Amino acid sequence: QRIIVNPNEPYLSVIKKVVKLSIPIIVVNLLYTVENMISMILVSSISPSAVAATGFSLSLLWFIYSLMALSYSGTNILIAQFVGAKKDPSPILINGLFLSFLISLPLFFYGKDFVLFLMKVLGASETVRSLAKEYLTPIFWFIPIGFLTNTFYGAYNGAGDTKTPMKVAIIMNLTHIGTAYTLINLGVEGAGWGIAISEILAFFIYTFLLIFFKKPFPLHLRLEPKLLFKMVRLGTPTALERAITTLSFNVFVGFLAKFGDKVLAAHQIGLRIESISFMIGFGVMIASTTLAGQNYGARNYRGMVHAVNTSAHFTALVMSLTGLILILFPHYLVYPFSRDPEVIEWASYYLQIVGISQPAMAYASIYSGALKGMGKTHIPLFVNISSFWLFRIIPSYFLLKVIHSPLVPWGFMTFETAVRALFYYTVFKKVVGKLL
Amino acid sequence: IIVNPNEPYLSVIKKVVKLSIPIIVVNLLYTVENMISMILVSSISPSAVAATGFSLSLLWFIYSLMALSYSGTNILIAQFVGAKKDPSPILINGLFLSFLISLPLFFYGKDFVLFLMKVLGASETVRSLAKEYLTPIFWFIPIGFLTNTFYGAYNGAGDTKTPMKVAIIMNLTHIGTAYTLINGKFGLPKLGVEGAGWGIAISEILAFFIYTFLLIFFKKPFPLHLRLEPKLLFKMVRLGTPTALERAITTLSFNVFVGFLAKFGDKVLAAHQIGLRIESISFMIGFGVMIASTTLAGQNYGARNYRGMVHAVNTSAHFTALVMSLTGLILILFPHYLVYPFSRDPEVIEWASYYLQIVGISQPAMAYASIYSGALKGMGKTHIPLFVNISSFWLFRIIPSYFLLKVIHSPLVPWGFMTFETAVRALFYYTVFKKVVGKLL
Repeated sequence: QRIIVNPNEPYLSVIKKVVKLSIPIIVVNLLYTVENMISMILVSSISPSAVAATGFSLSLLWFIYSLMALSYSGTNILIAQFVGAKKDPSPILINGLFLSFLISLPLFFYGKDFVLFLMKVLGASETVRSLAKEYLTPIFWFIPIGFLTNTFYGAYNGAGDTKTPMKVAIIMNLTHIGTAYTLINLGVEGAGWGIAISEILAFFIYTFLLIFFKKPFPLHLRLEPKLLFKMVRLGTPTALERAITTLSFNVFVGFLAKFGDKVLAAHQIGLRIESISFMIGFGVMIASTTLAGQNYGARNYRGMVHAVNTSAHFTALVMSLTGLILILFPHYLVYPFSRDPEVIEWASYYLQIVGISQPAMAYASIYSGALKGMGKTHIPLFVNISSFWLFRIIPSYFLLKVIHSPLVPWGFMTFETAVRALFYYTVFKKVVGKLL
Repeated sequence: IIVNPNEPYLSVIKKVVKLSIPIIVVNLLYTVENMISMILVSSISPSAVAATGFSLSLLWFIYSLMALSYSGTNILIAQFVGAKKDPSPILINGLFLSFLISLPLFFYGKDFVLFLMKVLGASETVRSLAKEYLTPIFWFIPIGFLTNTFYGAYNGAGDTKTPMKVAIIMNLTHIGTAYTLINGKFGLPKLGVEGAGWGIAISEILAFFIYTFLLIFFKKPFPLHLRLEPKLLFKMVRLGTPTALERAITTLSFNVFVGFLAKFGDKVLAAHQIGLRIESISFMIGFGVMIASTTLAGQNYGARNYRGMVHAVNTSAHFTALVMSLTGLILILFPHYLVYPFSRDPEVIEWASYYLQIVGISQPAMAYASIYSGALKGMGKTHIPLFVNISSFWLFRIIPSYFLLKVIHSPLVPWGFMTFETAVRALFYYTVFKKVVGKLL
């Protein structure tokens, strides 16, 4: 019944309430890694052309799944503020559910023919097109169901119940792995039905315990169609932030593409080791959005700032240990990917450089999440994109023309995540000041 | 620039044409400048016309980022002028913000010829011709964003005459520079399609200098003032973010609507472009009254004079709708006369006539959309035109046309669902605006 943080809550009591929100969210994202990694093992069982049709379609789903951030943010942030304000959050759910159902319609029928038409700028023949169509025919069949499940995740996370979406995720992963492995060995369509069936089951779940059980709230009868204007206004900066950043990664990765085909491999190898250390900060970002959102809606700003200050220092300590393990044991972490010793050379240089900025990378997530919970979704859009260019790409684009070294993009990457962190603890200090 | 709530009808619409007509002249000159630019490029080869016309349609998509700096500058200056506050921090921040967003386009923005151009069916020479045409254009994109922000600063302050004077200078410079370089007038070498690009680039560097010269030596729309306040960057970005997404998604949304008419041969697609240009000349009117409404509603909203703000937009709505009643009637009564400059196949005249006879009925409602989309922009609700002009588009234009065309094949189905959608969209606005006005009082 709403997790408020009192302004003098002991440090120990605050953190033990952050991990109760973060750990279930982290498990959902850790299972997402296993769900996709096992999916790669199931598609690489027949022809290698099915591996190419999947990896290029999954990355094409990354740019496409940015529309989910529109309905997620509007649902997750407004529910958190309402629950904190001791208010009925019933209209926000089925307005976001209705909102997610609408934005998914342009991807219905029309979105299906957008990837096949796009598969003519890489050399994709009629065979790669036909195979990639089998995999995406059931996926694009049931997109509104995937958009409705994503709104239930935001509704659960906003209300403070992140355990139950983890339970459904544990069922969703086994269902996807179970359905795919069974139907794959009958065409690559089986892996596509695993996504479709794991989404209908999660939705059939997310529909059953609404009508029959708890859910974030006991539903009711919505009477407020004017709230989706604020859900669209809230979700718009978050949807653009995730989309523009993914476009900015390809530009930054392009800086390392000029260094042969070994630095690109070493960058991806460190990226996987970075991703394991990234599931934490993203989970603590969503947990901070819930905590800051409910305390903001409760008008308990004294404790809202105390909760985010406590979780900022603690996660910085956790990432400090994470940064220490990365710097101390670089070669140990690359052994599963240790093919060429020269690749290990750049991989060890990468992890040691980015390991310095792991604590700073925690302040960005804890403050972005806090600011998103306060309804300031435009701030992470402005902060994460401005700094990404005039502090990463722009300094690297000029210094690479003189000082040719692949650790120039990696050095400016660590330097910028530390400047972005010092940017957040300033806006937040400013927003809190006017808040008091 | 302040309308009293009991002000006579004439006294408010006089101030409307004072703002709208200079913007209309700006918009009409750009439409006439585009026609003249095609003729200079058509003097080379039809391959150069394809490389130019394809790059321009991409520039329509690319130049959506200008809405980020324009909305932040145009809207906040209008409110600051109404609120009797110094608008200098908004101009210096808009110029700085427009210069920042233009940087990613300055580097990798040019490299879309070997991507978006080459993929969508560009010949072996159309790609190479579009390269040297966009090389000078993308050399001074930051200057293009700086000029555009000055247009928002002028329109926000209520001085739309001076940007018209610069636009008249900008068009003759562009046409003069292109005509001189396309064929080497003064014994100069013929630069080809590159000259068409230098006309755009040189016209921007001159329009920027004229604006800059007026800023320093004539204490301009407002004297630029020392103390900066980089803080409103967030407010300007938050205000410009929905508008930039609106124009960008609309272009991708508009291409979905043309696909419906692509399944009816090349004569319906030709009559659609014919009916578009004829109606687009009537589009530049509503765009000027929209920008004028953003200024008028924006300034009166900043002065806290709400009852007068509602009286000005209602009067502007009921006047533009009368103009679009005359404009719409000319489309109904004289179709073949407007299509005659483009009338080639007698069946193309037949399809273009049914288009103008359908969209001409939705011209008054089209005026209510612009006058209300602009009124809400000036109030700061830039998210409302985003949700209205997109949700109404799919729910009442694309999807109804998608279903009815699967059972009845006729070009009058998406055209009829057009007019029907741009009338249940104007009614979408007047409701929101009436609800937002009530809570504002």
